[PDB]
Amino acid sequence: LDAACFWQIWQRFDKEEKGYIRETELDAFFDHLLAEENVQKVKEQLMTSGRILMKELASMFLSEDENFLLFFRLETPLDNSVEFMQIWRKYDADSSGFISAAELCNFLRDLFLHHKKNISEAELEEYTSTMMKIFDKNKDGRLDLNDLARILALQENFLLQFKMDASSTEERKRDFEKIFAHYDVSKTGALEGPEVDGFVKDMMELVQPSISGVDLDKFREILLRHCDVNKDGKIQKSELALCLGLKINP
Amino acid sequence: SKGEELFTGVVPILVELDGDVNGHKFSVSGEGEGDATYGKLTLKFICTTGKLPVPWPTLVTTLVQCFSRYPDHMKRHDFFKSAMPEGYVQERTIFFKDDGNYKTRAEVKFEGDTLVNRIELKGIDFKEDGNILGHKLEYNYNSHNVYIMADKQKNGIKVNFKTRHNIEDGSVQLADHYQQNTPIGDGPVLLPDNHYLSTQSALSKDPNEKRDHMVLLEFVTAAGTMAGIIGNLRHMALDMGNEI
Ligand SMILES: [Ca+2]
Ligand SMILES: [Ca+2]
Ligand SMILES: [Ca+2]
Ligand SMILES: [Ca+2]
Repeated sequence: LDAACFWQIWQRFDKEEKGYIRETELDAFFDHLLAEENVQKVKEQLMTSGRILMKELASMFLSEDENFLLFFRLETPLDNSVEFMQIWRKYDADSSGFISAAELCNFLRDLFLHHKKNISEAELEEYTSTMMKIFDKNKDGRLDLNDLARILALQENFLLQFKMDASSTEERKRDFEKIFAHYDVSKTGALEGPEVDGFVKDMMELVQPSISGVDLDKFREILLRHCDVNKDGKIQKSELALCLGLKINP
Repeated sequence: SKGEELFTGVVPILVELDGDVNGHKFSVSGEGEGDATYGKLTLKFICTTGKLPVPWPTLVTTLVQCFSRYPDHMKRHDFFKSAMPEGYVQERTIFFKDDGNYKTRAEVKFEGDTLVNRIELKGIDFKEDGNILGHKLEYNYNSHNVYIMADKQKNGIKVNFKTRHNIEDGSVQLADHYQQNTPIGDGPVLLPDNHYLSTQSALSKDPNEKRDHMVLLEFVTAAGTMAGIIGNLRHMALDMGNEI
């Protein structure tokens, strides 16, 4: 049992990636696993004494590195969608709109290093291969933007909290300023690079399913063509204010 | 506001008008019901004094904007309902291009469980062979916007709009409206930001009615105010998504 084989069994029960199975599904999960698994028996006993989280069962079957790969951000999530795109941009080094195995391997190498974990180059390729098996949904040999979001346990769309009422001039301004401060991580007065990316992603996702990395590139240029008044490729506060109908231009 | 609560289901309506246009006297009654939750109005009007000396379309606006549908994000701008139940006074001058003008005063309020609109209308300076006294307007009606602004001094609103009445030779008769609405009570009311009511009307007949009459159905919605910022975000997203 490698992590990929385990994941594949688990995904037959956790079909909606809830990250748990039901307790009823537990016995039949063990049956799939038993097709030395004798640790299985030990395992049942372990917490047989309403759901069953993946970390619980996985703690008992996968290696310590494999548990790290599967849960290293369910513990410590991202800052926000800007940090997410920063990672995406860094590792899609050819800007393909897709993360390849050679690219994913670099992500894992850097991740292990910075977590202060030593692993051999042969380990790194097994992990690369294992991670690809788990997260490459359409089995096309590449990871899409949402796949990396799932590896990173990307949290909820920040923009969903804002409400249709709250139309007051004061409310719109409070909400503009909160939105702008969120994406302007570097505090420059403008959205640049992944700050743009993160805002595009969150905005587009208000009205359509999770977008691909190729489409993020397309929507990013469409947004710039819409509101980039001085055409410098960054979105100054005043440009976004005007395009969101803010009454007094900052 | 507490007025909103009074418009939650179907509400009966009565209308009474007494008029005099260039000396011709008439009286009109109407009854029906309003359904603000769906912006809908259903009414039937009758001339109780015989033949209507003007065309029915010239009276539509005079013959209850409290039955407009204000979307949830615009409830703070609905003056009409906020003045209920005590009601409001509605005053207008209506100028028909190249012809006469009407001047009206009405009181709109709850009388028991019924919303009642009582009106007095006076028209002067009409040409006898014009489009109005000559009955040359078509029995139909166009869609318009009604622009509403607060009038903070009088603790009401001032309203302006233009209606277009099709004439039988294919041209158009304009009617220019100036409108003031003032609360009857001294309780406080909602003074809105600038906006409009988008209005659509359809005129028809009651198949069993022998008297001179008009059946009117109306659908009205408030609009034109800015929503929460999430609204501009969603709207921009949809637009960016096109063609791509
Ligand atoms: Ca790539
Ligand atoms: Ca794929
Ligand atoms: Ca910035
Ligand atoms: Ca710019």
